[PDB]
Amino acid sequence: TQKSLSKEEIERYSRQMIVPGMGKEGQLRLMNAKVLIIGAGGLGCPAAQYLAGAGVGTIGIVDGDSVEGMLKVDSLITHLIEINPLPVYVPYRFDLTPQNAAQIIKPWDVILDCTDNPATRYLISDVCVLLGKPLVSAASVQKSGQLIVLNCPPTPQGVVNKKAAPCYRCCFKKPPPPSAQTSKGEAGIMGPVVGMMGVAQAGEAIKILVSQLHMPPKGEEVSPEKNLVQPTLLIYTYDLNSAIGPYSFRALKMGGRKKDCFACGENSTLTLDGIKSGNPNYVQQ
Amino acid sequence: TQKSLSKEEIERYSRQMIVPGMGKEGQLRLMNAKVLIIGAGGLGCPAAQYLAGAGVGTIGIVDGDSVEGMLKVDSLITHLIEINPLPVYVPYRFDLTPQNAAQIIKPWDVILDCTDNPATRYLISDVCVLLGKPLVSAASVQKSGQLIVLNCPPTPQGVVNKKAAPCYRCCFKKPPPPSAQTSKGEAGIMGPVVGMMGVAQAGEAIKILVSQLHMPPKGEEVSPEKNLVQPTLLIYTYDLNSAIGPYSFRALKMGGRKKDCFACGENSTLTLDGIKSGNPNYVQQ
Amino acid sequence: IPITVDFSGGLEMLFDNQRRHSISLPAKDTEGKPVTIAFLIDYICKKLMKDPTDLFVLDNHIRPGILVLINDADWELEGEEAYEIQPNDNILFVSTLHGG
Amino acid sequence: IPITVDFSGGLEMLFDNQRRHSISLPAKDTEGKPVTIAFLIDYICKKLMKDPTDLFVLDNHIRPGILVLINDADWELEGEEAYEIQPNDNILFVSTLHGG
Ligand SMILES: [Zn+2]
Ligand SMILES: [Zn+2]
Repeated sequence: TQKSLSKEEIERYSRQMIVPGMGKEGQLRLMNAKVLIIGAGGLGCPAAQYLAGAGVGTIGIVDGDSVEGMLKVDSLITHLIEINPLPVYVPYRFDLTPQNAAQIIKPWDVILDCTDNPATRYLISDVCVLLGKPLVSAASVQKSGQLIVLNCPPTPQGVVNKKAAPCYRCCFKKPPPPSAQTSKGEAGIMGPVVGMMGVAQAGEAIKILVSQLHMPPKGEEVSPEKNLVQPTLLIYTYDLNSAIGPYSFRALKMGGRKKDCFACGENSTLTLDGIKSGNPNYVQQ
Repeated sequence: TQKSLSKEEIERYSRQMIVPGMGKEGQLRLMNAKVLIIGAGGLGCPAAQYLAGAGVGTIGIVDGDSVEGMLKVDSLITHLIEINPLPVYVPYRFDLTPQNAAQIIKPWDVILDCTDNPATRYLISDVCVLLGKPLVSAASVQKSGQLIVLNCPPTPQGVVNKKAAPCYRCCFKKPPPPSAQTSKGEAGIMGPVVGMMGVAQAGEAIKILVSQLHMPPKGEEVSPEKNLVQPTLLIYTYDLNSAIGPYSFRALKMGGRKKDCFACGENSTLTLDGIKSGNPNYVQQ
Repeated sequence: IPITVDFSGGLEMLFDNQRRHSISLPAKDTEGKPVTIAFLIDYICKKLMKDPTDLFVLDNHIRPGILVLINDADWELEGEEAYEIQPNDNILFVSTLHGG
Repeated sequence: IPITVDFSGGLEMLFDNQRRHSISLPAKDTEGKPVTIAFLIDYICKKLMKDPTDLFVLDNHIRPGILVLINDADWELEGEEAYEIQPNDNILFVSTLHGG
């Protein structure tokens, strides 16, 4: 709702206010924006740091885990105020589940996924899809990382009749593999990988808000130079036995909603009521 | 010199200790390592953050500038202890010049460049070359950023007879353009760009140390799968009107030492004594 | 047919830290009809592998985990495991990442 | 000769936020001999430009600032401003970044 800029705010944001695309007009977008981050460790931290810094209006965070007593949500928020006092930080000081995930998302304009568990990753997309929200998902384990921008702009469930942004299921159809799953606790993590990926995640979120890419298009089709409906899956491999290689960042363009997707496709048996009840039980393991 | 790992250290580093390439062996490399960052604003912060976190032995920082009273060096170091108490942080609480730059580098194993001024950027390479040190240079203005790994492994000045890593002059031969120069203060900066670039810079530095790539090779040639002697110049353009695009990360392989380079090439009239005196006066503007 | 094969996403670990793989194939399969990508999976897993099978292919089919791309194009629309390989094609095997 | 031309490194700002540029060229220059890259600079700066000249080319030559790459290959070894352009070549104009 805020229409004008504080001398306080004008001073803080002037460095990125004077860039093509980001006027008093472009900045107010971010200040009224409401972004949510699911997961506070690893990708959460840098993602949150670069939203905070950018002056995203409200920044949510969801993690019931503690540090290695004190929840990691709290630790991080305490950190973020130092970067930017002005944003409203909103800690969900527990872990997301089917019972709540519906409740935890309906408020927020853009969803970031840093969840680190495959079951949860599927859950979010489902909900995000149903509620009609854009997902910037991102993953990192060991020496490798990857990122993608799903359901932007958010096309209603089952509307296959129009060129329409792919869901996480549409992409990554049925896998997760049961015994091929490594965790960040299991397999470790190099710092710059999770860092690159988080920072980029924030990058995509900011973009979505500032250029208003979650806004459905004018019977007109959506420009393909946005890479929204046909979005790249950027794969970062970190080779600590080599310098930056031509095959360091490979960009795999992806298909629009799979007409037969379980969730966002034609004849989906997926209901918000469903997930709550335990309907698509996330026993895929 | 340290041969063994504290329970303190073993606890902190276990997450990246269990990754291919990074044993008790690979980690001790970083702990005895001495890295220097020239420039504390913008690219300095994230670069320093991901070295600190990684447990780089000693981390130097050089910036005479204050915040927007209190020097930005001090501000940042204060920040870094929070991330990792164990490293020795070393603030050069002034600005680098020809008179000192020689003095400020001779100690350090790896040099990071975040300097933001073209004259300075050339100065460092010159010195770095002469003293025989590897440079991870990186730059960012407005919506675009780029990074490269020069003089790794460090090949002595004038040794053109062997396949040899390119200097900053060898690359970017005579330009900087006098009136085409925009500063970060002049043209602004989006957050995720400088962030990506800094984090990557740390990335390259860590790699150099952990895999020991500053170490000259066995009469044997240097593997080209390191991309050291023929190193990529990664260019990141941030389009806030689009999602991650295939042309988001473009990787421009670069030429080994230009035999006729002013500085690191055959028949160079460049002396450490020279720069001190004001010899190649950095009036190129 | 000489082609380049790549790995990424914590798969190449299986193939001894190697991502880029160039090996020429026989133009014809075992039963004389042209090489399919059912072939490459079998050839690779049996010969090119440097590790224990469970992680790449199980029950005579690739693990649901991995994506396959032909010239950076979805494998599913272009042939989906029964694809006549081309004289200079690029095939990419990336294990979908579910950690963060 | 139809080729794709690209900008990056805070240059494309000059060409109205556009990076990718496809325009077919005459195979022969003004004096009848084959198109050189002295040509592309002249054609682009005069017609394709959307801004005031100082920033791209001055004194009948590109600003020292910029690098030119032909199929992601150094321009200097391959012809250096007097290069017979090829039927599907890619030429990249990137302004070297000296800020941070
Ligand atoms: Zn779907
Ligand atoms: Zn040189």
